[PDB]
Amino acid sequence: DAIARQGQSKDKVIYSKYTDLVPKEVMNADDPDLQRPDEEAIKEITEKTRVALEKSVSQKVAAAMPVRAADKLAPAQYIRYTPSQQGVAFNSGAKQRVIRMVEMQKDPMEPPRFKINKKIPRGPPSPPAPVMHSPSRKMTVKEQQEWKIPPCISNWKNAKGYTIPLDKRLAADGRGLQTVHINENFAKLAEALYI
Amino acid sequence: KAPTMPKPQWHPPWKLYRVISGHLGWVRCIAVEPGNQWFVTGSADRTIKIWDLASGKLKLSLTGHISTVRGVIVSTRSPYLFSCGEDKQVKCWDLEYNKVIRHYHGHLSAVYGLDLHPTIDVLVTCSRDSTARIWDVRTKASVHTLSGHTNAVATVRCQAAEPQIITGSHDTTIRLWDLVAGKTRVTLTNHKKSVRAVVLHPRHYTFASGSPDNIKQWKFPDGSFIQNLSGHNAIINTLTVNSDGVLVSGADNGTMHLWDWRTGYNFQRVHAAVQPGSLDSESGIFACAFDQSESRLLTAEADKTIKVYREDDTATEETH
Amino acid sequence: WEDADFPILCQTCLGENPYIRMTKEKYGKECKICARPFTVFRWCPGVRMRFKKTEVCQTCSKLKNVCQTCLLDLEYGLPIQVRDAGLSFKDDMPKSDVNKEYYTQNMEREISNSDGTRPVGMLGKATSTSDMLLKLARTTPYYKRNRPHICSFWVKGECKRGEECPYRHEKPTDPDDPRYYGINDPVADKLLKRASTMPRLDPPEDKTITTLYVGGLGDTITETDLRNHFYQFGEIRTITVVQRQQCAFIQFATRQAAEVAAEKSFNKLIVNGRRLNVKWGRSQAA
Amino acid sequence: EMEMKNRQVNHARNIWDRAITTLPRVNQFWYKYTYMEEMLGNVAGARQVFERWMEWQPEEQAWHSYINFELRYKEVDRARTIYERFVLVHPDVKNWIKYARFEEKHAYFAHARKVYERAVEFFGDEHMDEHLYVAFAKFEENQKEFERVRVIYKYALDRISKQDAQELFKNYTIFEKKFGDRRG
Amino acid sequence: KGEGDLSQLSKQYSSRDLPSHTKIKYRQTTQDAPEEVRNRDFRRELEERERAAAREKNRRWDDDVVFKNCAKGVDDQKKDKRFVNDTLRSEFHKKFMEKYIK
Amino acid sequence: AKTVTKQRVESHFDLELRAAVMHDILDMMPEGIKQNKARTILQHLSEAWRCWKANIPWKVPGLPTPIENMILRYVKAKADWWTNTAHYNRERIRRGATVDKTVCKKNLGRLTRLYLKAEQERQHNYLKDGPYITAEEAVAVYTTTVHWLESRRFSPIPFPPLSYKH
RNA sequence: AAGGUAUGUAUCAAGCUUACAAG
Ligand SMILES: [Zn+2]
Ligand SMILES: [Zn+2]
Ligand SMILES: [Zn+2]
Repeated sequence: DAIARQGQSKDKVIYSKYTDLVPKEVMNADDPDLQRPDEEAIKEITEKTRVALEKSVSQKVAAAMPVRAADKLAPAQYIRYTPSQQGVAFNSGAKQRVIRMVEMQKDPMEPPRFKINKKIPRGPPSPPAPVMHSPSRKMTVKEQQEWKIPPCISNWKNAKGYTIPLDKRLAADGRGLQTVHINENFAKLAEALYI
Repeated sequence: KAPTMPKPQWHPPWKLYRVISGHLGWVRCIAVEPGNQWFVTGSADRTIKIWDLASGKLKLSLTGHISTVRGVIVSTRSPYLFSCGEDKQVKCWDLEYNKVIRHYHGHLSAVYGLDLHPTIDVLVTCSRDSTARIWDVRTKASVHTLSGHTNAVATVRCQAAEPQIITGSHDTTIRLWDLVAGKTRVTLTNHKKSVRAVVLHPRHYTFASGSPDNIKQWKFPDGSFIQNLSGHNAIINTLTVNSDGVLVSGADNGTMHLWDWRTGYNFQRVHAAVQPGSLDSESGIFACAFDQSESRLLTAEADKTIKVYREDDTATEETH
Repeated sequence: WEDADFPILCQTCLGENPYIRMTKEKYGKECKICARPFTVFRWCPGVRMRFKKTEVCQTCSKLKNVCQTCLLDLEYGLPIQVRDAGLSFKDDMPKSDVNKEYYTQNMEREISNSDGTRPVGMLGKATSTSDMLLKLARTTPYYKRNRPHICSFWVKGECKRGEECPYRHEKPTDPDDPRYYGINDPVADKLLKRASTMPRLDPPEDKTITTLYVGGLGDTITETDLRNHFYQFGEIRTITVVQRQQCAFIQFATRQAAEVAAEKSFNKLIVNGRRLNVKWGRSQAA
Repeated sequence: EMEMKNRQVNHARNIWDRAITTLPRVNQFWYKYTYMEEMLGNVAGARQVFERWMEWQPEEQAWHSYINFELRYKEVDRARTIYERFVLVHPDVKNWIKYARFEEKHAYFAHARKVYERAVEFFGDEHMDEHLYVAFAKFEENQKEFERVRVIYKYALDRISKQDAQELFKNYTIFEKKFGDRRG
Repeated sequence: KGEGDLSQLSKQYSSRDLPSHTKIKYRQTTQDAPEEVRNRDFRRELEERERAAAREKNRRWDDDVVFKNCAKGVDDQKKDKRFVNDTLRSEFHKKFMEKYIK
Repeated sequence: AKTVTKQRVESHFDLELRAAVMHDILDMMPEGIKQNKARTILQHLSEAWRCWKANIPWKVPGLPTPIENMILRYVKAKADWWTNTAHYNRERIRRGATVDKTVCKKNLGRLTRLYLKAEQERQHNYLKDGPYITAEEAVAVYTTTVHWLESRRFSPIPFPPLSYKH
């Protein structure tokens, strides 16, 4: 599992083994696992999802369109932190060192400060889940020969190869055919005028 | 003598009883009202049009797409339908005025499928570039871009219970998303050829996916390979499922196969004709949707035609 | 691109007050390495001291376990290449603008989103420590870091401010000895300072001092501890554990292995939690 | 093959295992990784690679390659172990007659007769697939007249419309004639 | 933690992103609001609707001329409303390509 | 991203059509090792469209029947789009909604194609469907003209001599 | 207003940028 999963937070990569592409046995009416959750469970996951994307879109429009007159904050909230690195005679008695953190005012006469113009290429994606198809077949050397394509014998190409062999010049039936080439009633007209 | 040979339930066969011949362009996606009165379609005629579901007449043809219309759906909670097509545009056709009111924007390529969350008012859309997006209706603001695929994302459905969003893509994989965090929960690598249709059931769990190899069938928490279905071996486009377990798979060569949900028993195997102008090799199904009654199965095909099917009231076409 | 909640900040940069008041921006300056907009914080360490805002982002501090403004080690109070040579591994990072630079910072941020607790690769070799670095880890730090830098107009004698010039005066700096890995000017002098300590003189003979007066055994060292610390050196010729003075006598056959014991134990061999007692033995038939 | 072309063996193995867990169904990765460990020691690592390769249920080409591996290290025990799990998945007649192999290498007397029992009771109970009892007659004719009269002539309820084609029944007769006690 | 340009990284308050239609119409009670869908029959109602809509559609002047009668107008009658979709042969393209070109 | 305004309508239809036929042949061909020599089905598609506009038959020999009939359904799709835009903004430049010169000079070309291919369809259906005039229906006209001309005593025109006066 | 008097390279300052981390 740790080879297929590498680093991920115990996701559902467990498909890496064979035993879960075989068809699961036949279910008939087994309501506890087969049926959906009830209306109360789907309503509570509705409410969790709705308030999550609601605070997401509220912070979004209070950042995408935040232009209108909000208060700053009330940053009186202190923060106590035990400096758990050095303290023996560093600031002799600095056992827990509580600090006051305020938030600096932003003047509303400033342009954007930082050049948001950077482009790096897209990073490494999620490392690949295993693939687990059916056993891949190969057809023949004859039906694979059936699934091949002739080259292009165009009249304008402006592409890879204009491709002149000796044959493949007419490139049609005869470039024209009319299946009898004449209806015979012409005769039954023509001599009818001639006489 | 086969495993699960005796126990499929007998479903009656379906037959045509009208075709509807109106578009000038491939009719491409069908939706139908929550209130059963009329249904709606897009095209490559760049014109949505709605039709009386009873008499088949044309109520109105409303237009505004610069290019073809790959998807159209009509909302249940709100009185307006949504549309999406290859003009990169996703629109909110208000129905009380027959005009566009929201006109969503941000997809970097063509737009293939769209679906409405059935409980809260968001909208999940899938494109050609690689991504799917969570549009917030009322703000027309992209909540998430679901960036995890490597090719075109052919279809998307979404539901109320977890997992929320299911994107089947043209890089042969399904994946199942978190609507909240945006990250994918679980990707489903099967299907040597690409998945182009998923559908959910809507009584119990267990959705099902569609692909040229081996239409499969899954199970919602974690994803679990329940079953694969039989050899409907065209490059299939649509899956639709009725509340009494019948399931129609519509494909690109005209053939559409009826099934059942329970066993997997291929039932009817119906292949329809083309209407006079079309050549023989132009039959293919792009949409299929049941009625709210689920007495009518109506398919939008490449022959610029909506074909409307119904049941058959006999008994002696019995199961083998 | 980056928000924060509280900075990293080694102890000499906080100042001598346990009660300090500190202010924050939301996207302050940029990082002085990767140009990333962190949240700059500012405070007053002490009443005679400059403000010393915040220099690099939280990401570029979590990479090398470095404090936030003076760019020293968070575990020791030492420069960067002192730590990386003293741990013999560099944990590479590019130099150019994009060439793998913001790419690797972006991706190492993406794989640091889970913990937020420890550095990304130093965690495995920050345990096997405290031998070669602990001899130079200057506790009770000097606060001359925090003093305000030297003003002009006292350099030119012009400073009309008189006493209330906040910066400094009468500290002319010298233009002979003043980035992130290498090379840094005082660090070469400090590694020369550690390579050139004050030992005992090496007496003029041919390696006869295979015996040594090591003692201070007390109740900590036992016989098998010291002879298995010397068995990795090599073979004895005669051990004793003389407990009237709490001492131990070991030698080597052909001195060389015990030679590094003389290098290991110039008041320096620290096992069992004690500064051991070491002076020179006889090797003189006395 | 770049990492294996050089002396970095640990890294080549350390990417072969992620290649075969990422892409199971492609045969070449399993083949080259087994082959690499064959060129190294034949450690239970190599057998573990092989049994992982068995676990995905491959075709014949791989399975009797693994029994060929067990034969080229001369395993009575282990080629017995890994070849009963074979036959459940491939019931090929070419493989039914080659589960009849402990005869033609070890002669396995009573339990080889049990292998013939296992051959005779399974599929084609009245239809035989026209081939099992040819090779069973070849071994039991290579054996004495213990119970060789039964299967071609007197267990003959299980015919295929003539019990055999014309190609072999006179050959059945002269097959039974001249390899016995030959009583006057 | 540092999203794309729409979130915080840009002040480009573009038009078309301006708070238009900022409240949602819900489908009220006289339409097909989902409370009036949670019980409705849909099958008998559709059936009676189509059973109601199906029954809605319920001499001595020119005897020297040569062609004394063509005897037929179109040779049966002219009412088709047929639909060829091969677009060069459709009757819309026939009437287009006889109205404009001449 | 950028919308599809009126100057890149035609340069977006080709883009999405060949994306659709690309990941239709990508999901239609079976497990052979090469797909299309990396591009060749698309070359057959564009050649099929050029032969459609020029009314040349495009009978390429030796092509697999799924790809040849998917090329037929895609070029019928594009021909529907092309002629249904030709009808539309021909009527617009008839009543005068637009004055666009690109549109006028383009819809003269997108309609000369249509006339000339309808005309070779009707010249081709003159030959296989016989003369549209009957034998009696033409002998009647001929007899009527010789009666008219001999009642007029119309002396027929001689071929002009080389020494003709006027 | 654009749609025409091309753009693409190689050396040479002010414009703008922090006035910082520092034995
Ligand atoms: Zn930084
Ligand atoms: Zn510091
Ligand atoms: Zn001064």
